[PDB]
Amino acid sequence: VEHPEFLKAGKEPGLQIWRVEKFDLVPVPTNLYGDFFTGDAYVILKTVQLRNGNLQYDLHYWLGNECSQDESGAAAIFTVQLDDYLNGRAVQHREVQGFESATFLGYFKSGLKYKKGGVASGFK
Amino acid sequence: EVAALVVDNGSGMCKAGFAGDDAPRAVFPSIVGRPRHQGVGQKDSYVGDEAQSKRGILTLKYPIEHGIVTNWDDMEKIWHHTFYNELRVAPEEHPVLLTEAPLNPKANREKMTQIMFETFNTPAMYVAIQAVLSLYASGRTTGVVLDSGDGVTHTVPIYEGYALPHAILRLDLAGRDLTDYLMKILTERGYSFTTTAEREIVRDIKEKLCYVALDFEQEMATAASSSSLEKSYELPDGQVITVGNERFRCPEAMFQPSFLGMESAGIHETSYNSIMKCDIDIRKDLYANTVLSGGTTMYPGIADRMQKEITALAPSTMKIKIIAPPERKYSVWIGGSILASLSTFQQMWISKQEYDESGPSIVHRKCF
Ligand SMILES: Nc1ncnc2c1ncn2[C@@H]1O[C@H](COP(=O)(O)OP(=O)(O)OP(=O)(O)O)[C@@H](O)[C@H]1O
Ligand SMILES: [Ca+2]
Ligand SMILES: [Mg+2]
Repeated sequence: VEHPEFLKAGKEPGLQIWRVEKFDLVPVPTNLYGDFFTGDAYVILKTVQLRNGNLQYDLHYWLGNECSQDESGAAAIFTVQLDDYLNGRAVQHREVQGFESATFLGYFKSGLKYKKGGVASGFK
Repeated sequence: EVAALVVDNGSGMCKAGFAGDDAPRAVFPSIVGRPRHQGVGQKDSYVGDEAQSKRGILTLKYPIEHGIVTNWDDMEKIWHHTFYNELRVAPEEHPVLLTEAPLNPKANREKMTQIMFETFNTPAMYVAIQAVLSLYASGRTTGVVLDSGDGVTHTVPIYEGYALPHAILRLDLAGRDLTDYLMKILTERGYSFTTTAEREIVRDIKEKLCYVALDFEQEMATAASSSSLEKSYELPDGQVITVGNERFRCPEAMFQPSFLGMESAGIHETSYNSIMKCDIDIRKDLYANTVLSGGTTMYPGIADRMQKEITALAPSTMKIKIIAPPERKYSVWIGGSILASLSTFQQMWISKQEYDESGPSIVHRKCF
């Protein structure tokens, strides 16, 4: 994959969040990290530095209760593609609104928030 | 810009459409009809619905058996018809995503590729496993997909986006077998459904009145004592018949293959068996993400029954979750439509240049 966002992904320790927008992976502005639209699906990459030098990866695809089939389907596929791009070093996690893992919730020191709305489905 | 096509070649029904659409535009029988005799029924052959309607003067052939293409001459006919008559496109203008059955023979993958590039001159193409497309359509990268259509039934464990071939299993019983079984048990009431139009009535009864019992032996007793479970079905003329325990006995065959004389394990056991062939460390995930796909998984009550059956086989600790989307008859196609629509899919396609460089063997390195 030659996606600009893939080139940026997992370069250094930290948290990266993208939102699925009409079949594409769009970065979420850092100022909006933790504020999830329930009508959308997102892909979150948590890069953790390893003592050996190489980075640890955990990919989480978060699914809003009202996101459409194309959004959740795209989020799952982008997750597989990013894992593949990162030489299969990422552990993938499906995070459903209201049932997110403690690990994921923990990425947001302030506590994550849900907000109704989002972008429309990319079908038809 | 450019629009990709998505074609799911089923043993029974072909689903075709455009990537980005939420449903296929053409859904038709996977049949090629040629002149019955050799005399004077106009064209050289027919495909799909037209073939089925003109069956009086044609001999129908089914190129796809158990999800595997067994006649390439007839498959080309089906593809030609799909492009020019069903989708109304010039194939040379569109990348084409085709689906395949789990464990599709290596030689068949190459042949499918050769035909697309050499016969239809597609600028690009891709082959995806049906089960995996259904998992993606459900928004998951890990799970076990139970795909039951017209050919055979497959249980396909998938981990982080990829199927685990060693754990793929199968029950050689599917839709047609159940229609045939319903046809049979209905005769035991005193009904005769032997013609094509009659088999169609039976198939409709199967699709509209059948259901999976949570507790079969108890459903049986309920029926042997009351007319509570009985329905009535109005035939095309006006003749009315009454369907009784055949409603749940027909799909019961999926759980009890012995009903069809098979010594095979039912779908719940096959699912459990597939999960047990996988690394212990991923089994929890599989149990919680058992996804149903295909027309033959459309029976009401099937998910509740699968949950109950798999729960009895797995440790009481394991959380069992059966996912049965209402749109599962088209899950494979929808998965394909989403995949081919992604901005990141451009480099995934096998291009004309690549085919020209390596030949059909390119499919084993681009589509795995
Ligand atoms: N509501 C329904 N209830 C039960 N069976 C149904 C229902 N709708 C369709 N079917 C059955 O599903 C079958 C067709 O399914 P499907 O389209 O998934 O198969 P296919 O793609 O052609 O087969 P395969 O994947 O084996 O190649 C037929 O036997 C049909 O009668
Ligand atoms: Ca949305
Ligand atoms: Mg199918």
